[PDB]
Amino acid sequence: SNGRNDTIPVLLDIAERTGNMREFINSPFRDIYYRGQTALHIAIERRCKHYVELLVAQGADVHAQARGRFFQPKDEGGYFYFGELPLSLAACTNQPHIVNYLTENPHKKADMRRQDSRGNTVLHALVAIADNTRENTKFVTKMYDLLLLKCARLFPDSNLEAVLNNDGLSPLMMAAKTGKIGIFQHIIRREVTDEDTRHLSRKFKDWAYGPVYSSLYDLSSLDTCGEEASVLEILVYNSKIENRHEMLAVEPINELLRDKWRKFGAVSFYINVVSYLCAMVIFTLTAYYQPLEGTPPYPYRTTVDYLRLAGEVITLFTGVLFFFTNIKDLFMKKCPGVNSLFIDGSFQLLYFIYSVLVIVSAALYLAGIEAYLAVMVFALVLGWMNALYFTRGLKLTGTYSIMI
Amino acid sequence: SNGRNDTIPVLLDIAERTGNMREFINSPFRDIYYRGQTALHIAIERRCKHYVELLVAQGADVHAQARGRFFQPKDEGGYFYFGELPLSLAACTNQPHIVNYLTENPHKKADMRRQDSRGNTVLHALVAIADNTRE
Amino acid sequence: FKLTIGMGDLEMLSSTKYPVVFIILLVTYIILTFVLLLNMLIALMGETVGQVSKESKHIWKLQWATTILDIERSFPVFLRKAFRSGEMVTVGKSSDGTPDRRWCFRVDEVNWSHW
Amino acid sequence: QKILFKDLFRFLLVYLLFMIGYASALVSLLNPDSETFSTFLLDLFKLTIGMGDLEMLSSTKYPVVFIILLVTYIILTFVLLLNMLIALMGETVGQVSKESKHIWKLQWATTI
Ligand SMILES: Cc1nc(C)c(-c2csc(Nc3ccc(C(=O)N4[C@@H]5CC[C@H]4CN(c4ncc(C(F)(F)F)cn4)C5)cn3)n2)s1
Repeated sequence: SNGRNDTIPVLLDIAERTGNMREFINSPFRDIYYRGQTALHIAIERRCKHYVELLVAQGADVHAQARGRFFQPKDEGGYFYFGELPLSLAACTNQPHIVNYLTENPHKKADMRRQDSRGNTVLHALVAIADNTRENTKFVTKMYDLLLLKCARLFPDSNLEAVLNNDGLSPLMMAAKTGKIGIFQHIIRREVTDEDTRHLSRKFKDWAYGPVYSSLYDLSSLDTCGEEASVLEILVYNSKIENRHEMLAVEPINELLRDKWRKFGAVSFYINVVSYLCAMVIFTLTAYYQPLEGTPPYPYRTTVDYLRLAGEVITLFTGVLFFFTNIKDLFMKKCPGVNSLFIDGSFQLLYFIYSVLVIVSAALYLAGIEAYLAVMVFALVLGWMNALYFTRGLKLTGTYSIMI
Repeated sequence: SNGRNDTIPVLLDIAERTGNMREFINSPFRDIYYRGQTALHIAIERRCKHYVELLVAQGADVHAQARGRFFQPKDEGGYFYFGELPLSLAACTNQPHIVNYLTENPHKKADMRRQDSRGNTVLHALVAIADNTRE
Repeated sequence: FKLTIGMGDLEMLSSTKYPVVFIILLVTYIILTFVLLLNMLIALMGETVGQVSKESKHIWKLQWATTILDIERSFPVFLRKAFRSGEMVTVGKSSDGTPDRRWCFRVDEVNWSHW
Repeated sequence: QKILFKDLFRFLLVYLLFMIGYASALVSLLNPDSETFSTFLLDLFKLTIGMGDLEMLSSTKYPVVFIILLVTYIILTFVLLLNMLIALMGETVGQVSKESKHIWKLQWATTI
């Protein structure tokens, strides 16, 4: 009633005279639909600071995990996932005063580095509840910064962001692959002007000379060369379809990609082009010079036969290389479906068909005498329509191939 | 520190006691990446009118040309081209008061018609730094 | 199919009775074939280009980025370490006074507004 | 002039790539040899126009696969034509509809 139920203090007094005060404070719900939730969670959700203060005074467990089926992510049959922890719940409903009291009280302090059943810390939960709307991000970023700075001041030895959940993620990577641009950009571009804990910033100002400001970003986790699950690979591959295009446009991501291009990316793609064309013209020459009289394998005695054998073996080597690369690619990442097949999946599908055609052509060449020409010619047919793969380098030809 | 370094007058006094005050004021950088820049350029760029006043009074070369590789147009491997001149530098960072002081002071006035190595006058440099943005 | 292309024989058209319905149905056949071609063309010229305006640019960006990342991944660890973007800038003293020594990345901007 | 030079290079390159690939494959599989290559090459464009011969279509075995491949060749030629149409139409609306007046003005000024 109007935020105050006067019978609670007297009820707690009766309980403490009875001798089960601690047993009474934290009584968890037992139904499968509300398991784990205690009175502390209800007090925090009700946004009643006085009641949670009075409830934790006598020994309320500030680490009781509300892991019921109601407190699950919306994708797992639930309504509200706040992080399965009283402090995570307080930080996930925009109650800075409740967080300040829980983290700093004489009675019992709940450390912000604690992880729930899922392994998500307070920052992970705050990322999980974050939305792309302006108003939600407005306080999500504020609470994230507040919690990180408070943990740094309390525990200068470690960084709260560096903890990994049971999925191996971090708040930055979790926001990257979940699709929360609002907190992703804030985490990437955050800067701590305060000198006490300036080390946990990812954007410094190197130097300035008049109207020329040089700000240097941090790529300690954006590019690690296959060592710490770089955010770039996660964003390009594992992120959701809708937000990926505009979340790949953050200030140090586009510059990093263009630098990789101009460094090794720009001409590695071109070499690939010339090698593919050379191998393909070798394929065509081997195709045209195959004799139509005789059952394979043929007798190789002349220099023309030696050249034909060299072309055949180089074709088989290229085909098996393409097959191995496609197999490794399909093993590394799960098979995509709609909204991701048109990115590349169709193209390595055609290249897989090409490798299969080359392999089956070799199998027939081993024993069969007939239909070798047909299957090899059809492989060549599929080959020169796969030259449309190397059109992304040019602005227009990429689309020219995409619509085809 | 907070726009004021108290050691400058003491250093200048020591220099004028030891007899290399003029040598000490205009000390050009020797590296390829910052050649020509003098203390006057740093004072102007820092937006400290008091120090540019207190530095030019003793005979700072108000025509020293900062023609290093850093002070080159962005098309020739550089970050900031301001006209290679203290007056051009003051005019290219929106400092009307420092321009007024440099053009009108009892000690040594830099004429606005002076041209740098490229021949660009103050107006040419001000055109060069201009962008199409409204501000 | 031969009549679909256009080259055909009139003798077989009326060889097996019922010529009027044959002619009408074959004419509607060609009309429907033309309508199906137009059914491709309408979505090809207008709606496909409507997607090309923005979604094609986005898919180009993804297609180029994924090739860059695959090219990087195929390289061994030490080669990628040699071809590592960004400088090796030290930031400042740590809690114990040690330098940060963090692989940062410098981007330059020009701002005439704030002084 | 964009049609005749600017994109004609790309269109011709793609067309010649597809044509050389398909013609080389077809001639390579067929058996009777330089003259036969040219004869079948010109027969390829003859069938492309539409006037062709049935006897030489199934001249050397494998009837179904050559029928399918020739159908695909005709389909891809039509697809290249329609890709030319689609590239001309819509993609450059935002460019042409605004830049036509500008390029008129530049050409008229430089003529003066
Ligand atoms: C869509 C795709 N999926 C896969 C699996 C793809 C794939 C993986 S590897 C590959 N094909 C390769 C492999 C390796 C090399 C190779 O030896 N190199 C690369 C990088 C260093 C060295 C020399 N080079 C280069 N050196 C300096 C500059 C400077 F001037 F900028 F400094 C520019 N370039 C290019 C070339 N090509 N293709 S692609």
